[PDB]
Amino acid sequence: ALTQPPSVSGSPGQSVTISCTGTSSDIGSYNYVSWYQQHPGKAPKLMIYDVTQRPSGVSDRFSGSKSGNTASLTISGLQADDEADYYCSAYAGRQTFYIFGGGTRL
Amino acid sequence: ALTQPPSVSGSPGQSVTISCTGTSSDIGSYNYVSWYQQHPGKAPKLMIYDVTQRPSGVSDRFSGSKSGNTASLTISGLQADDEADYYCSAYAGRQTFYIFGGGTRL
Amino acid sequence: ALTQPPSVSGSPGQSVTISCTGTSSDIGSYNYVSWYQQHPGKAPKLMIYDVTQRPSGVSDRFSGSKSGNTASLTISGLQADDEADYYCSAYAGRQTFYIFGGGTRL
Amino acid sequence: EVQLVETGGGLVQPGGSLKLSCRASGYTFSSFAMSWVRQAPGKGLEWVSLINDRGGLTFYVDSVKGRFTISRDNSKNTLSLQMHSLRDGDTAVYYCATGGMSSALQSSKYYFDFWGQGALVTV
Amino acid sequence: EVQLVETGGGLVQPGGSLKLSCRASGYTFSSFAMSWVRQAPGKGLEWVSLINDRGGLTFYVDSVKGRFTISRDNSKNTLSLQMHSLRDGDTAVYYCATGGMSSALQSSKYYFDFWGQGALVTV
Amino acid sequence: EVQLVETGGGLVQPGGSLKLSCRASGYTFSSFAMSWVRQAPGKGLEWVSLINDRGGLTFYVDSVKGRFTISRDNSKNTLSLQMHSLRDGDTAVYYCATGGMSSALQSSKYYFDFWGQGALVTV
Amino acid sequence: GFLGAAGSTMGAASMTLTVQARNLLSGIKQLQARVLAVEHYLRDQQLLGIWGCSGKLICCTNVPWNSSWSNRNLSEIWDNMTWLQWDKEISNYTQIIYGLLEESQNQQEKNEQDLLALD
Amino acid sequence: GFLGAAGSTMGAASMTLTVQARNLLSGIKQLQARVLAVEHYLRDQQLLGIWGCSGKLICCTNVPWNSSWSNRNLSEIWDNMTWLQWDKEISNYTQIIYGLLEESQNQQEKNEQDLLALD
Amino acid sequence: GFLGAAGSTMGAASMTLTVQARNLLSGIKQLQARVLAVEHYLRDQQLLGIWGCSGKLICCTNVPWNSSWSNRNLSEIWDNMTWLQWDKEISNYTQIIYGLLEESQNQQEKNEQDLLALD
Ligand SMILES: *[C@@H]1O[C@H](CO)[C@@H](O)[C@H](O)[C@H]1NC(C)=O
Ligand SMILES: *[C@@H]1O[C@H](CO)[C@@H](O)[C@H](O)[C@H]1NC(C)=O
Ligand SMILES: *[C@@H]1O[C@H](CO)[C@@H](O)[C@H](O)[C@H]1NC(C)=O
Ligand SMILES: *[C@@H]1O[C@H](CO)[C@@H](O)[C@H](O)[C@H]1NC(C)=O
Ligand SMILES: *[C@@H]1O[C@H](CO)[C@@H](O)[C@H](O)[C@H]1NC(C)=O
Ligand SMILES: *[C@@H]1O[C@H](CO)[C@@H](O)[C@H](O)[C@H]1NC(C)=O
Repeated sequence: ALTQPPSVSGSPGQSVTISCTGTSSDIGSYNYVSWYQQHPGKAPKLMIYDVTQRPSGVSDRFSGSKSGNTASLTISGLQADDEADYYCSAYAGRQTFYIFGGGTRL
Repeated sequence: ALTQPPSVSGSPGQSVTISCTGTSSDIGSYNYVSWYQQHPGKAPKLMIYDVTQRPSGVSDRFSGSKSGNTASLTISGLQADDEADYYCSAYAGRQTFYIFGGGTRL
Repeated sequence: ALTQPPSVSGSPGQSVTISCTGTSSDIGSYNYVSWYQQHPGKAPKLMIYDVTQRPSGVSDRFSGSKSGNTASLTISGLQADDEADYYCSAYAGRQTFYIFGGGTRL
Repeated sequence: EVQLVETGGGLVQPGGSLKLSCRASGYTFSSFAMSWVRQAPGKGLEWVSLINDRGGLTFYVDSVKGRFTISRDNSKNTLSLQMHSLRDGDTAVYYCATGGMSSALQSSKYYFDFWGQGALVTV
Repeated sequence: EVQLVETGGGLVQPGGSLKLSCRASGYTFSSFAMSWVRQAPGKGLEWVSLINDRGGLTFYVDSVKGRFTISRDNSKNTLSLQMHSLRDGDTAVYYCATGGMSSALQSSKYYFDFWGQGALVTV
Repeated sequence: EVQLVETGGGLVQPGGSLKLSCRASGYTFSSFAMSWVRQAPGKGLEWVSLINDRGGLTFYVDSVKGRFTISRDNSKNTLSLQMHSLRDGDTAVYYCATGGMSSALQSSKYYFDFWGQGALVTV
Repeated sequence: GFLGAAGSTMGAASMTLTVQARNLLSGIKQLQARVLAVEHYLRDQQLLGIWGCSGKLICCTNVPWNSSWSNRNLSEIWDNMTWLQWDKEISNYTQIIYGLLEESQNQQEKNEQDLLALD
Repeated sequence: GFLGAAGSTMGAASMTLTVQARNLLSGIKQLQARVLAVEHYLRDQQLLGIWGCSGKLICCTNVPWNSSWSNRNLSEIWDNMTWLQWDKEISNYTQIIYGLLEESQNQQEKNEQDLLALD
Repeated sequence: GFLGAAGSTMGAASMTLTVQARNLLSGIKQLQARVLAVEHYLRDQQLLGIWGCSGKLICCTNVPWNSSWSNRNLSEIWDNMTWLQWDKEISNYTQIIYGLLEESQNQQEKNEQDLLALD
């Protein structure tokens, strides 16, 4: 699994970052680390695909980045409407396809 | 190894069943579970080959079957002359060829 | 790793043998067991290559041999000038290339 | 823009089996790879299986590799998953998702583009 | 209908070696695959090795894979097994058996059709 | 007859990186395979990596397989090793050596023919 | 010997395939005959290539036997029949088998392409 | 149908390669025409062999795309373009690509030879 | 250059095999000459196919060197000799080597067939 903080918080309007830490074979070697936003009782929605890309329909508040073996999702302009459990998902290779981290409650 | 009861018994003329339990990669996936009859001090003789077949010279008292991941040998018409240690043998694959169970004393 | 005695000694002029013990996949299967002579503070020098060969410039005092899964270096004519930490190195295969033993202090 | 809806049963006994099925609408089913992802009631979600767009290639997570079968039908626009030996560790809500792979001539993905709402399977 | 007879030695020291040999009669030796199966004095029997009918292909159980060599001679109608580093865990009666494989153009077996009486090897 | 000289840095922090380089003289660099061998300050020496004479093929010891990159330049007559995530278990003197492999058309080696004096890398 | 195994059973006959393979290739009318022999050789090699068998004499495939083409036992086909009798029996289904082999190889090549695309 | 996919996009057209592959091979002037057709077929098969593609219709390689040859998106090339337009675009760089493919295969064969030398 | 390495040692000469491979293929008498050139090319490709080398220029095999054919050191053969001198030395044993290569490939194909039969 990937390592994520169990809980992140901040004031409305604050820039909030969620870290996703993996090993050299997960985040480092492969630049395919996506982020999903899951509201309680609902299926997750895709927020970030690739290291820096956003699917159409997702606002620019969600900005992805990667450094070394650690990926990060920055949510600017924090609002109550965007509070959800966030997950990172990394491509691990051909033998193991995807590794998900624990959810971060925001 | 495959799982077999350490000991099975019954009255003469009774139908006696010997179970052979393996995993999904042994009995389930491959329908090549044979049974051997070994008398003390002697080499084993083949009783059942394939799930349901009998070599020529072996009487119809020995009836094989398979369900799920468990194979079974039914010996109808039990007689003292047929008391022996019974073994099951399953084909496991190309990396591991054969897996034998423990002997069942009858 | 390969097994070597931690320390070997003898009088000047004595024939001194250093054993190198490995498994069947290291010394047994592959007849490529070399020996190196390392003086304190310096890089190792090659003494023996292959089971029985000496690089040019190395005197005939250093005689290699192999029996079963155990390799041996015999140093005849022991002199203070040849005291060094000795190592054996075996070719292990394509998945693992070289295995070194512990140094023997002479 | 699209719809993906899970169909399946509920409680099963250990050692049994259950077939799940998803119907897709609003996109060309045969143009995208499909995956199954599951979330245990008290845990985060994890990948279960991946099938290519044509359906010839299948991949599984090791914890289910010897029991689960993933299959798709591009004429019906449906995805099926046949699960066997449901263990207590396999209790979860199972979501179908569009994405996770591309057939060599398409831009890469390695992400799950569209999600259904999830079938809840218990043991 | 057939005869298969084991020849071999008895007690050896740990770390040594011993060659076993079986002679076949009553069937075409070159038409069947041969295997070795062993039974420890107080345990059940287990598979040790398999050789094809031609002899080009050999397979071993992991516990002996790095020591045992299986070879057959279709002109002599004999099967040989050369064992090295006989360990205490290798003490057993070793039986030759006809079956266990078929050379692609014959009906499948995956069973041991004929058995000898067994050579007893101790350490 | 030949010269091989290590160049490199000293103390680094855990999680960082360091590139080491060796220059060769007195022999044709492009005709021999090159390896890196390391010795911890209180232990014996062990093999770290191997590169072929052309440089297309590289091999590593498992303990460094996911971090170290070995590269050679036959026009400059130099060997480079780029190390990442230097751990405390990776502190050692790193020696360049000529030998360890041959490109199929040359007599076999499987030994390290020539050695440098070693770069000391600490964490 | 060339075609020496023609009257031999399929099993034993399959051991001499290189003899015929080597013999197949080894005025204006004669030149036409040589060109035609080359064209026939290449048609057979191209067909093997299409099936993914370009470098083998005995090539295993992923096409299942229907059993309607011939329901004989494997031992009957390989130990009792010759290749001529077998060809006489299968010629009615040969084009069906070839079509299935071509489709199977096309599917295999697409599947390998997709596996190679995964990074 | 032979060349039926000629006006179809590259993606869909790549699914019918065996139709053209089979059709390529299937007086003194006519005999010369047949010999020339055979020579052209063999030149293409030899070229595939040099690249290590002797048994495949879709052959993956280790030569990276420069992007200067064509900087179109992968979806534009495979979903919007036909093979004729693509060939018109790449013909200026075809000899460069072929040279790179030959060099890459020579390097691969030497690397496999060295890996096989390791005991 | 075509045959530029002919006077070069075997080691260095083995790096230019594609130059000759490409050059080998690239009135009634001239047409006969072209047909003969094609037949010779195909005989060499068929022979490589029989040995399991249909797609390679440098093909490794399972036939051991007897050392009676030539007992020179490997460095002497590859670093000091040219390919012409080597061919002059081995021509007396070339048919023996070819026969061994054919037998080895037949055994390998049967062994692969049996390994594929195991389920
Ligand atoms: C012809 O049939 C006989 C029948 O026993 C057989 O022995 C013989 O080998 C056959 N001929 C050939 C060339 O196989
Ligand atoms: C076998 O052939 C018959 C007649 O062509 C066809 O109906 C049947 O589906 C075929 N079966 C298989 C498994 O190809
Ligand atoms: C020609 O273009 C149309 C455009 O929609 C397409 O539907 C049709 O399939 C094309 N023809 C072929 C042979 O693909
Ligand atoms: C691409 O082509 C240009 C022009 O030939 C060349 O300068 C450049 O180095 C090439 N790049 C690659 C990666 O081959
Ligand atoms: C001819 O021999 C000389 C001897 O040193 C060598 O340098 C030269 O490269 C050789 N010619 C070729 C084409 O290799
Ligand atoms: C080498 O050739 C000689 C003469 O043909 C033969 O007697 C010998 O057995 C051969 N050795 C091998 C290993 O092929």
